[PDB]
Amino acid sequence: ELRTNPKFTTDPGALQKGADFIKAFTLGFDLDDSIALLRLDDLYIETFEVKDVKTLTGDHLSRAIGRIAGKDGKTKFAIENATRTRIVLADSKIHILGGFTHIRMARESVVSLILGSPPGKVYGNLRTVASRLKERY
RNA sequence: AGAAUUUGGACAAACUUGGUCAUUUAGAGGAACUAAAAGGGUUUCCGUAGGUGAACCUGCGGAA
Repeated sequence: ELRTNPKFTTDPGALQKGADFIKAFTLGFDLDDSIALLRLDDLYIETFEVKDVKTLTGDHLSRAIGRIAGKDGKTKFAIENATRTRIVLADSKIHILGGFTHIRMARESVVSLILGSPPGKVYGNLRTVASRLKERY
């Protein structure tokens, strides 16, 4: 429970930022990863399910979670580093933390992994988006 | 019962020898044909068995 103290609280948004902090820890993000929300003002969490992308069931759903994660989490590790985001893959529930354009690119990468795009095309696209994001022009 | 041994009649192994058939092979010539080679189950927890400072790790079964 969080409550605004009018005699002490001064920022009108503090309640929402504190609540958005608390949810990030709830969703599964590490604490130091959750502190970025309080510290920064342009970090957004993107949340969605595998079923939203495609109605997969049984082993088809399990393979989809595998394709997103990859062996030893390599594919998930690559997506977070290329897009400069933080991803929590809780079964079929995905939570992506980062900047707007950043999580927009991570979302496309995850969806392509769900829908079955070839691994090479995803990895190659991860190379390009990694560089293109950091460039001034 | 077998005889040693003898006369004569057939069966007949094996050997020498002149032929005639079939099969291999030796050199030496004659002549014909062909060939020839540089460059896809991660994260946080729960239960259990084992190890284990039951800290922690591994196997299995569950939840987000």
